[PDB]
Amino acid sequence: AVKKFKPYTPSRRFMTVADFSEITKTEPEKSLVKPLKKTGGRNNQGRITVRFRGGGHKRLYRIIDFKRWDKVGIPAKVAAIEYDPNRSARIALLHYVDGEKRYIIAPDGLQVGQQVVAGPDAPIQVGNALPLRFIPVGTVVHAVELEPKKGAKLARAAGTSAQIQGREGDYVILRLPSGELRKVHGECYATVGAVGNADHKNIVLGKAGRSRWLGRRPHVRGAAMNPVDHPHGGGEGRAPRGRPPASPWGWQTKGLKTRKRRKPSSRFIIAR
Amino acid sequence: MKRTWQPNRRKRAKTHGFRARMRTPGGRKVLKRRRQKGRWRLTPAVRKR
RNA sequence: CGAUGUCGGCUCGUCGCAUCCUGGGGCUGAAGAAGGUCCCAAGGGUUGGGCUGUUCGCCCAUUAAAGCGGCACGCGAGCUG
RNA sequence: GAAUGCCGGCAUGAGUAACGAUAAAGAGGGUGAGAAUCCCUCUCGCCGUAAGCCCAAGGGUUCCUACGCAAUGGUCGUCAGCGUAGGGUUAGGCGGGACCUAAGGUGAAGCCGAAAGGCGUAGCCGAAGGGCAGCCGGUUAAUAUUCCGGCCCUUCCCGCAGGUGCGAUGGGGGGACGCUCUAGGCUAGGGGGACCGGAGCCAUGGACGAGCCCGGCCAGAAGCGCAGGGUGGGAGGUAGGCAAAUCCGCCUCCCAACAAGCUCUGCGUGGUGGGGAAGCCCGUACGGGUGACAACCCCCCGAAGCCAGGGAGCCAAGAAAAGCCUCUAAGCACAACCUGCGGGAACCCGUACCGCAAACCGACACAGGUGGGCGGGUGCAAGAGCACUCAGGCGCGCGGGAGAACCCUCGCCAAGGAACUCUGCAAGUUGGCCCCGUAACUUCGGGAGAAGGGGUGCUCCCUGGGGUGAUGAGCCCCGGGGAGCCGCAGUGAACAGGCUCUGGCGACUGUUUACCAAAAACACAGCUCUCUGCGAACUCGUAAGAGGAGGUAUAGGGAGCGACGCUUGCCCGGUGCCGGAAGGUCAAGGGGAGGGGUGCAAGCCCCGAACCGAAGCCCCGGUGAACGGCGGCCGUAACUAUAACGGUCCUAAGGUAGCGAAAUUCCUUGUCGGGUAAGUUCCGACCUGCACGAAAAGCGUAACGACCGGAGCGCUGUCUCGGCGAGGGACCCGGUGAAAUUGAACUGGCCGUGAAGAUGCGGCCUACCCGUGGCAGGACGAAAAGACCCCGUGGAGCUUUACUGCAGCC
RNA sequence: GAGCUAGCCCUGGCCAGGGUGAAGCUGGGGUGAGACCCAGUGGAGGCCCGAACCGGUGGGGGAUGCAAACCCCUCGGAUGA
RNA sequence: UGGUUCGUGGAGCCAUGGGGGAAUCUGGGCGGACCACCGCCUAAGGCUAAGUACUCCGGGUGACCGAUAGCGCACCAGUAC
RNA sequence: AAUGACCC
RNA sequence: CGCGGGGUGGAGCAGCCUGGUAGCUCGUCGGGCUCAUAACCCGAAGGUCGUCGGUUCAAAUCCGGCCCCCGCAACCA
RNA sequence: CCGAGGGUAGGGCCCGUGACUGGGGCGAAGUCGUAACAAGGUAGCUGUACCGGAAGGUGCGGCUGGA
RNA sequence: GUGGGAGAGGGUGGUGGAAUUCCCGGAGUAGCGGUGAAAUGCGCAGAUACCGGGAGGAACGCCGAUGGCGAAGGCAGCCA
Ligand SMILES: NC[C@@H]1O[C@H](O[C@H]2[C@@H](O)[C@H](O[C@@H]3[C@@H](O)[C@H](N)C[C@H](N)[C@H]3O[C@H]3O[C@H](CO)[C@@H](O)[C@H](O)[C@H]3N)O[C@@H]2CO)[C@H](N)[C@@H](O)[C@@H]1O
Ligand SMILES: [Mg+2]
Ligand SMILES: [Mg+2]
Ligand SMILES: [Mg+2]
Ligand SMILES: [Mg+2]
Ligand SMILES: [Mg+2]
Ligand SMILES: [Mg+2]
Ligand SMILES: [Mg+2]
Ligand SMILES: [Mg+2]
Ligand SMILES: [Mg+2]
Ligand SMILES: [Mg+2]
Ligand SMILES: [Mg+2]
Ligand SMILES: [Mg+2]
Ligand SMILES: [Mg+2]
Ligand SMILES: [Mg+2]
Ligand SMILES: [Mg+2]
Ligand SMILES: [Mg+2]
Ligand SMILES: [Mg+2]
Ligand SMILES: [Mg+2]
Ligand SMILES: [Mg+2]
Ligand SMILES: [Mg+2]
Ligand SMILES: [Mg+2]
Ligand SMILES: [Mg+2]
Ligand SMILES: [Mg+2]
Ligand SMILES: [Mg+2]
Ligand SMILES: [Mg+2]
Ligand SMILES: [Mg+2]
Ligand SMILES: [Mg+2]
Ligand SMILES: [Mg+2]
Ligand SMILES: [Mg+2]
Ligand SMILES: [Mg+2]
Ligand SMILES: [Mg+2]
Ligand SMILES: [Mg+2]
Ligand SMILES: [Mg+2]
Ligand SMILES: [Mg+2]
Ligand SMILES: [Mg+2]
Ligand SMILES: [Mg+2]
Ligand SMILES: [Mg+2]
Ligand SMILES: [Mg+2]
Ligand SMILES: [Mg+2]
Ligand SMILES: [Mg+2]
Ligand SMILES: [Mg+2]
Ligand SMILES: [Mg+2]
Ligand SMILES: [Mg+2]
Ligand SMILES: [Mg+2]
Ligand SMILES: [Mg+2]
Ligand SMILES: [Mg+2]
Ligand SMILES: [Mg+2]
Ligand SMILES: [Mg+2]
Ligand SMILES: [Mg+2]
Ligand SMILES: [Mg+2]
Ligand SMILES: [Mg+2]
Ligand SMILES: [Mg+2]
Ligand SMILES: [Mg+2]
Ligand SMILES: [Mg+2]
Ligand SMILES: [Mg+2]
Ligand SMILES: [Mg+2]
Ligand SMILES: [Mg+2]
Ligand SMILES: [Mg+2]
Ligand SMILES: [Mg+2]
Ligand SMILES: [Mg+2]
Ligand SMILES: [Mg+2]
Ligand SMILES: [Mg+2]
Ligand SMILES: [Mg+2]
Ligand SMILES: [Mg+2]
Ligand SMILES: [Mg+2]
Ligand SMILES: [Mg+2]
Ligand SMILES: [Mg+2]
Ligand SMILES: [Mg+2]
Ligand SMILES: [Mg+2]
Ligand SMILES: [Mg+2]
Ligand SMILES: [Mg+2]
Ligand SMILES: [Mg+2]
Ligand SMILES: [Mg+2]
Ligand SMILES: [Mg+2]
Ligand SMILES: [Mg+2]
Ligand SMILES: [Mg+2]
Ligand SMILES: [Mg+2]
Ligand SMILES: [Mg+2]
Ligand SMILES: [Mg+2]
Ligand SMILES: [Mg+2]
Ligand SMILES: [Mg+2]
Ligand SMILES: [Mg+2]
Ligand SMILES: [Mg+2]
Ligand SMILES: [Mg+2]
Ligand SMILES: [Mg+2]
Ligand SMILES: [Mg+2]
Ligand SMILES: [Mg+2]
Ligand SMILES: [Mg+2]
Ligand SMILES: [Mg+2]
Ligand SMILES: [Mg+2]
Ligand SMILES: [Mg+2]
Ligand SMILES: [Mg+2]
Ligand SMILES: [Mg+2]
Ligand SMILES: [Mg+2]
Ligand SMILES: [Mg+2]
Ligand SMILES: [Mg+2]
Ligand SMILES: [Mg+2]
Ligand SMILES: [Mg+2]
Ligand SMILES: [Mg+2]
Ligand SMILES: [Mg+2]
Ligand SMILES: [Mg+2]
Ligand SMILES: [Mg+2]
Ligand SMILES: [Mg+2]
Ligand SMILES: [Mg+2]
Ligand SMILES: [Mg+2]
Ligand SMILES: [Mg+2]
Ligand SMILES: [Mg+2]
Ligand SMILES: [Mg+2]
Ligand SMILES: [Mg+2]
Ligand SMILES: [Mg+2]
Ligand SMILES: [Mg+2]
Ligand SMILES: [Mg+2]
Ligand SMILES: [Mg+2]
Ligand SMILES: [Mg+2]
Ligand SMILES: [Mg+2]
Ligand SMILES: [Mg+2]
Ligand SMILES: [Mg+2]
Ligand SMILES: [Mg+2]
Ligand SMILES: [Mg+2]
Ligand SMILES: [Mg+2]
Ligand SMILES: [Mg+2]
Ligand SMILES: [Mg+2]
Ligand SMILES: [Mg+2]
Ligand SMILES: [Mg+2]
Ligand SMILES: [Mg+2]
Ligand SMILES: [Mg+2]
Ligand SMILES: [Mg+2]
Ligand SMILES: [Mg+2]
Ligand SMILES: [Mg+2]
Ligand SMILES: [Mg+2]
Ligand SMILES: [Mg+2]
Ligand SMILES: [Mg+2]
Ligand SMILES: [Mg+2]
Ligand SMILES: [Mg+2]
Ligand SMILES: [Mg+2]
Ligand SMILES: [Mg+2]
Ligand SMILES: [Mg+2]
Ligand SMILES: [Mg+2]
Ligand SMILES: [Mg+2]
Ligand SMILES: [Mg+2]
Ligand SMILES: [Mg+2]
Ligand SMILES: [Mg+2]
Ligand SMILES: [Mg+2]
Repeated sequence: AVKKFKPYTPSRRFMTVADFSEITKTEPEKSLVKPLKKTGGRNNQGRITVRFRGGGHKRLYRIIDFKRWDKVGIPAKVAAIEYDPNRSARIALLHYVDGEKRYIIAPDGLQVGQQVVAGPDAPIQVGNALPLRFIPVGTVVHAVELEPKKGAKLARAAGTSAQIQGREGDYVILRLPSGELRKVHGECYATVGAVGNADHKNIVLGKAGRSRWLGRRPHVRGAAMNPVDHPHGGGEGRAPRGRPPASPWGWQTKGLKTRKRRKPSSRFIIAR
Repeated sequence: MKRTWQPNRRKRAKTHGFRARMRTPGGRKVLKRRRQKGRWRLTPAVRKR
């Protein structure tokens, strides 16, 4: 839906906030299962190695369930859907009959009170997790494992999915959010449905501060700098570059493919 | 204005203390040099309890 | 070049005369009045504004006239910038 | 004898500048060898959201007392933060440690690295965070939540007494959390009182009066009362909580739905204890006595604090561990644990004084810098603002006269009102509140405090709401109406927008050259390109490892552009990148036709042609929000002028839209029109654009701006054009007393001359010896071994299709 | 050597008093149901005025200074990047 | 690749990171590419006095200093600052 | 695979 | 003032560097197609190569001096 | 008290004029092309959109006022 | 009102085949495209033509009419 504001201030005239109506009466989270201390820090042991990180709201990590094959066969009741500061998506709090409480990343269409479960069994319904094999060709799916028993790694961003395209002996072909065509092992779990919160892309930050709230420090142009700092630094009053556009570290930034050629992963990929 | 000396007993101790110098080869040599020199004070005297 | 601060303005001046005005004079194609033009003469005078950093210049309203030039393109241990 | 030489000593400027905020002083009396400067008293002035008080940091003896003044103090010094000596810092409850965990550090296992060393789950360390039992008074010259008094607590250990399955570093629960706005009831704190207590006081015209003045509090266990916080009770089933569990979790039934009940805080009250003014008298540097058997009561205002884990809303989604409760395991159930009650035990370190400052950071008793808490009263709409002022603390460690110039800070001014100047720079005008009243334009929010106005004091009368109170008096908040008084003037002082029109740039709040640039630069939401399938790309590291990310294409890196509106044309020839299992070239290696050296030979050893050989390059393509680029010359219409039209050369393609003498226009003050009396600026146009142009974006845009340009009104010392007054210096007297500079000096003008600008040489002219206040023209005056310029086979930063390497990638 | 300065990490603190009045809620109105429109409440915002506090805009002083960045007047921000 | 006078040189010897990879006296290395002859040595384990270097320290001597010299310090100096 | 000066 | 590129029939361009021959397109002229004009078709004409000088057997071409034309440069002060 | 009017301040409507600029009407024999009327030599006309000296072309849908 | 009838009337969800294009494998050569005629273009780096597999979007042939439905604009594979 997206919340919109009137221009009672500049920067309030474009600003735009998510709709939280799917956030069920459960705004503060769940101890026990999560949260952990989350360790803010824009850099490695010592030095900054990703520029322009820092500031922005304190967070608690929700330790979510990315391998659903523990509770094969054990169903769970979806108890709530809550805000997760550390991902684009929303998260489902679910209660297993087992007693155990996990969070699943919350797919589009998930309703509270719903039944959900994981395993070879598993009715093909939104919320359920299955090894890729038993899932019908052509159904859209998410939180897909890359290699079996290694955890969900594909399609967890808000409003993303992959579609099952066909099969090939032990592998089923996937079409990933990027549009790539991937052979992913049959035995990999993946949960049916799309991610949801799909209006995430429609949000307009609206002002500088908002950027900072999310811990995004000001990014400065190479043009703004000096020859010591950047290939684009200097010279006089503005300058068009004077070389093929580059990163600060000298590599070209328009076109230069960067995936290493001889990756053994290659023989499992069929697209862009 | 604000000058450059902003005394702190803990800082002076953690920074220039006998135990800091002892911790690394760089520092151990400092004690060696100061000893051979005949320095009355190997490290700065940080006070208080 | 072990430093002579460099435009313009301002402030204060002072000097040259190849005189802008005033005083004296010759010639005039000088009727008179007003001019032209040369010579004598610097004692005093030589306005206020619009534009531009401007010097200069062009305008506006005047004036007896709105002189030219030197003084480290006079003058920053005097000011401005 | 010179090196702007090195070290030291003493000169010159010079009794000169200064003596560190313009808050301010005067006198009388003491002490003393010596008083503007020390003590005391009286008067005056200054601070008072401090210039007062309480903590933290830092400092470390500066605290208190006695004796002292050589030095230290910008003067003096009998004084001191100074010299000499002596004294002073008392804790189970305050803070820190025999408690916990944060970032981070360290680090067993483990990983890595020529060595040194780098990492690293556990653990350990790490605190203004969590945990934790003290309040009110009295005493010292100097310490007290520490000593003492009163009242109140907490831990251990040993006993008895009564309970129960007790029992872990292990399970769960809890601890436990954002921002903004907030209700109810309280406390802190403050105002009023005809009420209560009190020494006293009638002045100078009047008042012996609900007269003036002073004070009417503090703590306090149990128990109560008032607020408020926490929380459901049962019974079964159970596969989860990494062994167990009665615990938690999930499910299913019953009873509550409530704070009803348990509790747990806060506030009142409480046995009791403590304090208790002015004034008056004293002898202290200061405190003492009395006032007192002090009284210790009623209203009102009232928090930002408390009840606290209260409530509502919002998006950016808000530490951990221990203590604590509960569950059980090994064990043990003569142990053990819980509750009550006795007795006993309760260590280590800090405690002085300064602490917005003369004791901390600034070489100084330096006008600068320094985190937290309290910060009273009156008014002005409010307030921590402003004026005065409690408490308290100061008059800033040189003074006395004088009343020139000139300077600083300040006040006023005839007439004129920007004529000043690069510029209204500066300075004035404006100014709070209430009420009228407000345009273009606009993104419908705005522009707006538009502009422009009027009201503002005090008195008396009438009258409307609330709050606390019983529905009432009072006390306290907001209003309305009518008469009336005074002055030049009523936010009568102090605090408190000058306004408008129109361009440029940037959308906007923000950021920046600490110490000459706050901007039109940077950032910014948003737009596009491109890389990246996840052991991601990328960054750091030799590696291990880590960041990215406990993320996963709506995500992450790189690039440019930079809200938004309308748009962003053409060229892929060159360069870059992307795509091409053909082809050409292509190194080590494979291959050996063939040849060479030695041997009597077997042999041993050398070169070495075909041919098989990667990436890279060549070649074939694509690709512009990739690096980039986007022409010339002649002719032509029935007045001239001009050229819709045409020819021709060249390119990879020849600039579209929209702008345009512009932050861009050389010629140039282009040419018309506008503002002016007059306008190289400004605005509107024209287009001959030296040399605009579409994401190094193009043309626009409401709002925004300590940005930059032009205009007008208002107002003025900016000016014509100055004048006067004020205080701080300047000046004279007493005390203290520098500096750069300095070859030596007995240091005049003119015209000359001289290395070409002479006090010093020539000729003349002038001129008695020496100071004080002033002005700066000269001493090519001081200051800095010129910044600019060249020089040096001097040096650095930076760039690239300069050379040559290296990392990195292939 | 990060006790100055730049950034980030952990844990705390601070921001008087006034304005303006977004959403939402509630009531009324409109419709077949709506959209929407009026009140009232509510209290949003890199919103406004203004102390602390953080700055450093213009001018003047200071220039062997009080100060190797100071002082006066004036000005920007002040719930947020 | 390093070492040696040896910088790729006709480049051996000695050491070694990578690849291949023997022999036990009729076995192996060397005598400067290489081959023949003639010789010299016995690799792939280790220890081993003395002659040699140094002067914190003690002594001796000086065509060495004599307090701006001589050590930074003749003096309570790696102190004060 | 273009064009047909003016008025009548 | 400096630099380096340029003047060829009526128009626009080649031809030069490796000296001897001046060629392309348009236009002009004559004829044809058409009722006529243009388009189209067939034939033809047309160039002191800016001037001055000589180098050569011979100069559009090579070399000097001037003259117009175009483009660049004019910086540190 | 009110009050003609004068003054100051800001709006509303209307008239005139303005460098320059936009298209329009009209004016016997100037320029360029051929769009339409015959299947006008690409059926035309149409709304919209883009492009072009100019008529105009093209895309998309539509109409018979064409076969 | 009761009881019936035809229909491409509308909205939502799902689904079928023919064909075009692109990708992959096979087999296969010297030209294919295109027009008034050509050229641009694609193709010896393996094109066009043919077979097998896959991806994907769009529009529904025959039925079909000079037909039906709707207020017009307009409505056409099938299913609910
Ligand atoms: N004529 C009215 C409107 O304007 C235009 O028409 C105007 C012009 O286009 C037209 O110009 C024509 C030209 O088209 C035609 N081919 C040649 C003719 N000589 C010109 O003629 C014009 O100029 C001449 C002299 O100058 C005048 O005398 C004559 O009256 C006038 N019509 O002249 C008209 C002025 O009267 C539109 N084409 C027309 O269709 C439109 O309706
Ligand atoms: Mg690191
Ligand atoms: Mg480290
Ligand atoms: Mg940027
Ligand atoms: Mg820069
Ligand atoms: Mg670089
Ligand atoms: Mg430039
Ligand atoms: Mg360029
Ligand atoms: Mg550049
Ligand atoms: Mg010089
Ligand atoms: Mg000199
Ligand atoms: Mg000098
Ligand atoms: Mg004369
Ligand atoms: Mg005469
Ligand atoms: Mg004169
Ligand atoms: Mg001017
Ligand atoms: Mg003169
Ligand atoms: Mg001159
Ligand atoms: Mg001059
Ligand atoms: Mg001069
Ligand atoms: Mg200047
Ligand atoms: Mg000498
Ligand atoms: Mg000396
Ligand atoms: Mg003197
Ligand atoms: Mg003097
Ligand atoms: Mg003096
Ligand atoms: Mg003083
Ligand atoms: Mg006062
Ligand atoms: Mg002492
Ligand atoms: Mg003392
Ligand atoms: Mg004494
Ligand atoms: Mg003294
Ligand atoms: Mg003392
Ligand atoms: Mg500890
Ligand atoms: Mg370590
Ligand atoms: Mg610990
Ligand atoms: Mg604590
Ligand atoms: Mg304690
Ligand atoms: Mg004390
Ligand atoms: Mg006690
Ligand atoms: Mg138990
Ligand atoms: Mg626990
Ligand atoms: Mg009397
Ligand atoms: Mg009272
Ligand atoms: Mg268990
Ligand atoms: Mg009480
Ligand atoms: Mg008493
Ligand atoms: Mg709450
Ligand atoms: Mg622990
Ligand atoms: Mg102990
Ligand atoms: Mg103490
Ligand atoms: Mg104390
Ligand atoms: Mg303070
Ligand atoms: Mg001070
Ligand atoms: Mg000090
Ligand atoms: Mg002092
Ligand atoms: Mg402060
Ligand atoms: Mg207060
Ligand atoms: Mg008040
Ligand atoms: Mg006020
Ligand atoms: Mg004040
Ligand atoms: Mg005046
Ligand atoms: Mg006057
Ligand atoms: Mg006036
Ligand atoms: Mg003027
Ligand atoms: Mg003037
Ligand atoms: Mg101006
Ligand atoms: Mg001003
Ligand atoms: Mg302006
Ligand atoms: Mg503006
Ligand atoms: Mg800006
Ligand atoms: Mg700053
Ligand atoms: Mg600066
Ligand atoms: Mg600014
Ligand atoms: Mg500045
Ligand atoms: Mg944009
Ligand atoms: Mg990692
Ligand atoms: Mg992570
Ligand atoms: Mg990005
Ligand atoms: Mg930019
Ligand atoms: Mg473009
Ligand atoms: Mg190109
Ligand atoms: Mg290219
Ligand atoms: Mg190409
Ligand atoms: Mg390539
Ligand atoms: Mg080879
Ligand atoms: Mg070989
Ligand atoms: Mg190759
Ligand atoms: Mg122009
Ligand atoms: Mg003009
Ligand atoms: Mg004019
Ligand atoms: Mg203009
Ligand atoms: Mg230009
Ligand atoms: Mg530009
Ligand atoms: Mg561009
Ligand atoms: Mg821009
Ligand atoms: Mg700003
Ligand atoms: Mg600004
Ligand atoms: Mg004056
Ligand atoms: Mg005066
Ligand atoms: Mg005075
Ligand atoms: Mg004196
Ligand atoms: Mg003399
Ligand atoms: Mg001379
Ligand atoms: Mg002499
Ligand atoms: Mg002389
Ligand atoms: Mg004198
Ligand atoms: Mg002088
Ligand atoms: Mg002077
Ligand atoms: Mg001088
Ligand atoms: Mg020099
Ligand atoms: Mg050289
Ligand atoms: Mg720091
Ligand atoms: Mg509302
Ligand atoms: Mg604000
Ligand atoms: Mg403010
Ligand atoms: Mg405060
Ligand atoms: Mg100044
Ligand atoms: Mg301010
Ligand atoms: Mg070698
Ligand atoms: Mg070597
Ligand atoms: Mg060599
Ligand atoms: Mg080896
Ligand atoms: Mg060997
Ligand atoms: Mg060998
Ligand atoms: Mg040998
Ligand atoms: Mg030999
Ligand atoms: Mg040998
Ligand atoms: Mg051996
Ligand atoms: Mg001697
Ligand atoms: Mg010595
Ligand atoms: Mg001696
Ligand atoms: Mg010495
Ligand atoms: Mg024609
Ligand atoms: Mg006629
Ligand atoms: Mg002919
Ligand atoms: Mg220069
Ligand atoms: Mg008009
Ligand atoms: Mg036609
Ligand atoms: Mg047609
Ligand atoms: Mg047509
Ligand atoms: Mg059309
Ligand atoms: Mg077209
Ligand atoms: Mg194929």
